[PDB]
Amino acid sequence: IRFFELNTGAKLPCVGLGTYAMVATAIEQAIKIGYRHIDCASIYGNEKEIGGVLKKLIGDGFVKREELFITSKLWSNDHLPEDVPKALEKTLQDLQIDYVDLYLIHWPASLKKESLMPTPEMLTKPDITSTWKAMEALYDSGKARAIGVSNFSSKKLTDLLNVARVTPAVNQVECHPVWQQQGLHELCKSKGVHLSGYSPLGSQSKGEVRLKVLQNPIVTEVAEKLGKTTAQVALRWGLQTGHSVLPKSSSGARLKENLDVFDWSIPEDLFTKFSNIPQEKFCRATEFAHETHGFYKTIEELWDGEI
Ligand SMILES: NC(=O)c1ccc[n+]([C@@H]2O[C@H](COP(=O)([O-])OP(=O)(O)OC[C@H]3O[C@@H](n4cnc5c(N)ncnc54)[C@H](OP(=O)(O)O)[C@@H]3O)[C@@H](O)[C@H]2O)c1
Repeated sequence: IRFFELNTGAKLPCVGLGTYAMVATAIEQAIKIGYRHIDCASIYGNEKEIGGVLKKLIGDGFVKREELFITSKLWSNDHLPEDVPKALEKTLQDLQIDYVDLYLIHWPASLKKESLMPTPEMLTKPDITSTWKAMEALYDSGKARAIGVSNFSSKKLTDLLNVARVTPAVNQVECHPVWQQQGLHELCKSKGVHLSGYSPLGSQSKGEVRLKVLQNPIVTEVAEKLGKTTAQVALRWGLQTGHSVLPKSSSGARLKENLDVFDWSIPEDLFTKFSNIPQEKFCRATEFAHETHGFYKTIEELWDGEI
């Protein structure tokens, strides 16, 4: 009851640690508190720090490698087939592990090799078939025990599924009460792809965007009625909707709080109330589209209208 089974047979722990903007001390505290699933990415710039933490905790016998589920992601400048395996090798060196449990294509949009941050002149025409074939080679050599995608629309996931030899195990997408992804859940379920919810508390976007989740009136009502925090309700909502959740916190207290989502539930009469929450996507990926210089000319193209 505390995992989702992937199409490879692997067990993905229901709650993963979000590591964007996290420092080593908080990652170590999270594992001590009980996190086993760790959501990483090369672009977060902290994989080396994370590797130091994993090396220490595994070395001390706190956890065995097999108790952890480590995800990383292929950044958009590394989409070309020659670069894919080099990117994972760097990630494995930094994380001080021999394999990741899950490796994801971070975005369906590609960038020139020389670039790191997405800018219009750096956008390139993607070739997800070729990138996926390279991902499949990493799966075949056990460097990534499962392979998947992130930020793929229903259409882009369908298009990949139509060419893939190895079915993507996971599609990691923004998902929270303000962006519920009902249609994509249906598609993923029907194809045996696990949907994993990023930014489950409403994201780290500036201007307190996350308050649209953490202080939504329905979320707040349900929290009051159940005697739980709004973060707890948002996370439990996600689990009950059938996706994993990847909450990030730099606070030990909040890390602990965010794991207390198993021993209680949201009753159906309250769960149904979430259907009336206004819907908005917070991670809009404007940086991966451009009218003149982009492959995707608009974000509506990038998301195939799922925005
Ligand atoms: N694949 C992708 O393109 C993609 C995109 C976005 C995110 N992700 C992944 O998803 C993870 C989570 O998303 P996210 O980092 O955007 O943020 P999030 O998990 O939605 O929310 C984090 C924010 O909420 C605060 N918070 C955490 N627990 C709280 C609690 N119990 N009560 C009140 N506030 C709380 C955090 O602040 P404090 O740290 O100050 O507590 C932080 O500002 C990321 O770290 C990353 O691993 C992936």
